[PDB]
Amino acid sequence: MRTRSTISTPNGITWYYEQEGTGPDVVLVPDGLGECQMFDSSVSQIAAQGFRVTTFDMPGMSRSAKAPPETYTEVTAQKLASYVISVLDALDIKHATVWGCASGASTVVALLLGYPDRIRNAMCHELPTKLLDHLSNTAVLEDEEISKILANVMLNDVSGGSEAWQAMGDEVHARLHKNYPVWARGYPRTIPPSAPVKDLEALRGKPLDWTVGAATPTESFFDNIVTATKAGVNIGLLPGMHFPYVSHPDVFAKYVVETTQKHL
Amino acid sequence: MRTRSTISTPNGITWYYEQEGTGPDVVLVPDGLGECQMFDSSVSQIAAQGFRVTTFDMPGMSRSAKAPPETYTEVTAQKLASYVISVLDALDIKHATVWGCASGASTVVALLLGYPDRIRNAMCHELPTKLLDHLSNTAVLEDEEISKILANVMLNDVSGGSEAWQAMGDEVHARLHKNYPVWARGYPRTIPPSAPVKDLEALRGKPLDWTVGAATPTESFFDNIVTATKAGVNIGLLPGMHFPYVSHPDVFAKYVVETTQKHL
Ligand SMILES: C[C@H]1CCC[C@H](O)CCC/C=C/c2cc(O)cc(O)c2C(=O)O1
Ligand SMILES: C[C@H]1CCC[C@H](O)CCC/C=C/c2cc(O)cc(O)c2C(=O)O1
Repeated sequence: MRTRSTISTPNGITWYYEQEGTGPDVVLVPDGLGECQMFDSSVSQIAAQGFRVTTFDMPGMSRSAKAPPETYTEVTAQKLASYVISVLDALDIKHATVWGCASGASTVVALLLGYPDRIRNAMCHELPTKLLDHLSNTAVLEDEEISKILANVMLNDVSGGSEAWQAMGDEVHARLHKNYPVWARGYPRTIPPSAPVKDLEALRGKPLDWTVGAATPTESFFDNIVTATKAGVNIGLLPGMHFPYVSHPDVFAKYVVETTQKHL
Repeated sequence: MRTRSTISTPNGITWYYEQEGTGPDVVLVPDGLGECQMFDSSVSQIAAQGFRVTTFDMPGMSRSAKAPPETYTEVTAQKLASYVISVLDALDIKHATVWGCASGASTVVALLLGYPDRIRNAMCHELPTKLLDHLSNTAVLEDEEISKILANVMLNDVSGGSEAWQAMGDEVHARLHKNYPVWARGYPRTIPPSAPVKDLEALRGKPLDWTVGAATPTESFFDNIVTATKAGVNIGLLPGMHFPYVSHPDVFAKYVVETTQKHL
């Protein structure tokens, strides 16, 4: 039985969250678009090994839109990590395995470095380190135009699995539509300079497992592979591209349970 | 004026070779398909910055087909390296910068390690280190069936630049047609286990500059990035995928001259 509910933290945010299972805590942090329906299948799968899976829409996005604008403007890994630690406190999750991709990747590594006693271990996927003008220049377009462009970027380039993407259904895509603009204005300019990955030595030794999409063009996260390898951090691949939990749930959920298990 | 000619070495091979310019020697080693017409524009471009550019069809391929079958069966970075040293001796090129992609990549690093006094510096691009069953399974499969399949792999997947690929013209494609089978039977099984990169400490400090295609799926040479990074070897990207000298001559030639100049 999945809990589907809301909970409020004292930084102004009213979070939509979901939760399934009994066991050590695994937390699935969404990517930029902040939409936790993307995890729905994997939540059940991971929970059926013995875990309590929690996930949530991110502040300003989908059903967690009731939040103050500092929460979704000029966003940074550090800020997102603050927010995630606040919803974790509210749900009395003391010790969590965490996953996160893209801005979620940034967020979990910043969790891992900033709050070592709270994070059993962290899985980051395709952590953004470089600015990226095609994305960034959409911020100053009108809402709606942005939605047309970003919707299309997600669909054709970057799911790694376009059928699966579309199959999320009309509701989810209606929520994403409203999300694109807030993301375009809040994330692409400011997330990458915040990357907590410039201090190689702080990564060394940490319980961190880093991945990239197998199908993703080598240029997109070449830097993740260089950085991880210099820092001794475990790195490898998942199938697809930027959303392994949409395109390849079964392998995604396997990878999460299997990696969590290593750090118990 | 380009020299277009042949020369014979005492290991049975009659090489077709080309050469343009005066200066330090830069040698362009073809990829598996062994066909040096692919360099034609770059040969001129590199030569005009003051170098003597040599290139050649590889043994058993295109216009260097008069060669004994041990030169194109059960091929191997070490073998290919001896062959290229032999055509270098015949042409009295005493010191060369070398470039190579794919099996050429394997060949140039074996040159660099085996013959340090002959190699000013080496540029390797997408070095094969894994077996690869879709390729390998073509070996047992009719000369002309293999040419259909491999011609189509090259066209659609892996030029990185399909218009440029086709524009090489019918002549070169007729030569390639005959080449695909020889390659399929001689290269994919045996080149990768010969990869001279399993000794990281031999790479360290050497004048080696390694690249991968920006557009190439991350999985294809993820390992090249790990290895280079562990060995302190210079690594980065060129545009396109597996043939940057077909798809992006101007930036290829720029990369070759600029890199040669660093070691010059
Ligand atoms: C939403 C997700 C979309 C990935 C597909 C993107 O369209 C493909 C480009 C990858 C960019 C990811 C990204 C960059 C950035 O600076 C900040 C971000 O929050 C993200 C990110 O979360 O990208
Ligand atoms: C011919 C060239 C282009 C084919 C790229 C292929 O379409 C992409 C596969 C990349 C590796 C190719 C390759 C593997 C190998 O074991 C030996 C080789 O000589 C090659 C190689 O030369 O690939």
